[PDB]
Amino acid sequence: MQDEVVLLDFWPSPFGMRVRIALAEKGIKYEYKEEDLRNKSPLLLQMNPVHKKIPVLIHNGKPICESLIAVQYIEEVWNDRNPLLPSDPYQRAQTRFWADYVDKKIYDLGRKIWTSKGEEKEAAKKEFIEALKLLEEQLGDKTYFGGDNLGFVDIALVPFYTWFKAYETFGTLNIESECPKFIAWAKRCLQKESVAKSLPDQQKVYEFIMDLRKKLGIE
Amino acid sequence: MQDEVVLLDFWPSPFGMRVRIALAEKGIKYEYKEEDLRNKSPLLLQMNPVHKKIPVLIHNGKPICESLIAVQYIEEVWNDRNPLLPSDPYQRAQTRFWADYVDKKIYDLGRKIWTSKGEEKEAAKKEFIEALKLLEEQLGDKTYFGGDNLGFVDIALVPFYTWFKAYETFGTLNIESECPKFIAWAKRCLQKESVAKSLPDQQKVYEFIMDLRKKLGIE
Ligand SMILES: N[C@@H](CCC(=O)N[C@@H](CSCc1ccc([N+](=O)[O-])cc1)C(=O)NCC(=O)O)C(=O)O
Ligand SMILES: N[C@@H](CCC(=O)N[C@@H](CSCc1ccc([N+](=O)[O-])cc1)C(=O)NCC(=O)O)C(=O)O
Ligand SMILES: O=[N+](O)c1ccc(CS)cc1
Ligand SMILES: O=[N+](O)c1ccc(CS)cc1
Repeated sequence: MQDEVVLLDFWPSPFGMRVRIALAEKGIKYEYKEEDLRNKSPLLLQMNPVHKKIPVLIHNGKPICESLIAVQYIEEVWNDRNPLLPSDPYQRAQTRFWADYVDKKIYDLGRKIWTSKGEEKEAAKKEFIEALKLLEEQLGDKTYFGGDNLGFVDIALVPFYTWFKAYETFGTLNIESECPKFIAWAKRCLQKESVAKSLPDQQKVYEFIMDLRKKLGIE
Repeated sequence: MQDEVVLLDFWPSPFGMRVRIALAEKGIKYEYKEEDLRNKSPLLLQMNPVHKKIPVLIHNGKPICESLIAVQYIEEVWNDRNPLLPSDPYQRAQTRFWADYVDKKIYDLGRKIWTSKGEEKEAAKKEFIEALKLLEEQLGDKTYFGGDNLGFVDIALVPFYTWFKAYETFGTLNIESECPKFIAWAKRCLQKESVAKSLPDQQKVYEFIMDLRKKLGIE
């Protein structure tokens, strides 16, 4: 079939959700394959020998690893459909900067909130809230980080919203009171079909996180 | 140009070296401005308020932060001069993957060689050599990672060669004997004027590293 797209993923992975969103936004037919990360398939190990991680996008038999790299590949190949990145080089560089920011910070800071204790824990909490505020900043009055439509930064960032109940609980943090504009933005994203069908609810992820506390290192 | 191009950098920085090579490869005249990372300038804090890191490319007064993002911006803007990335989306995705790989581990694996001790040091060293081997294998038969011309992966990676005397010494490993294909590749790169003009000698970097032993956590 005259285009084959397969996604190796694991449902609560925020990195995998980015690729699910980009696929749905582009209206791309694909096959979703769930991995058990305790028992990774020989397919996964062949397709991502370097990192042995999901997500892996497999397009006509060829793998693209690293979620943001896969989203950019999607943008460049499915170029006759909803653009996810700006065409102006400087604007594209800023878009990349903020996706990178999320990609370097939010996952790792979130995990730190619950692997640390005492004053180090409070340091990480402070930094996480500061990160949300900087992003709220960058968003301003816009409907989405992409403007009037979902863009690369929305795709990079909105999956992390699904981990918020876990961050709030295990990291002892009132995100909603501190950052109502961030929350409002994420709920706007959830009004898009491409996002709504790609993301699990906060409650399901929260339960899964407790089920994986040892591997996650809580606390 | 006519175009104002300024690079805020620190001479032994491998990240800064990436941008230096890309500018030189495109034949772009630039002003180089050295930063003291112990006393970051108001200019630096203004241009990179988020990360407060070098390099920062300033093009006509506008900053582009993150070395790989700046290299891509240079490729996209100076698009009528020596291409640094492939035109094919899949090949571009692979170059991004391998640049990301370098950009992940090589700096951090290298440093871990000398921040750790005993049996954990031996692990870091093992993983580091393993990384170089994966890169030698990705290089395969080609003159450069970019083929017959320097490409994005060469730009991303070759700066780390300048830290090799430090890795070898402070990390107690014989890279030249274990990874001779890698070393042969780095020396080919150093024959290119754009690279030679941009990189300090291993000897100068080695001395600097000892001068910054406290800040770098050697060990
Ligand atoms: N940089 C990559 C990051 C992808 C990633 O972290 N993938 C994780 C799953 S989601 C993040 C995650 C990691 C670990 C747990 N856990 O329960 O331990 C849960 C979620 C993975 O495949 N890990 C393989 C492994 O851990 O061996 C990208 O952007 O694609
Ligand atoms: N992700 C960035 C990484 C850039 C980066 O790490 N820059 C370092 C300088 S080179 C890497 C480096 C880091 C630290 C030392 N040292 O001596 O301690 C030397 C070199 C920096 O500005 N650090 C700010 C700081 O240290 O406050 C990129 O790709 O541009
Ligand atoms: O919410 N989810 O975790 C989830 C959503 C959509 C798919 C594609 S079948 C897979 C998982
Ligand atoms: O080798 N170097 O460290 C180095 C080379 C070129 C410049 C631009 S003036 C600055 C530093």
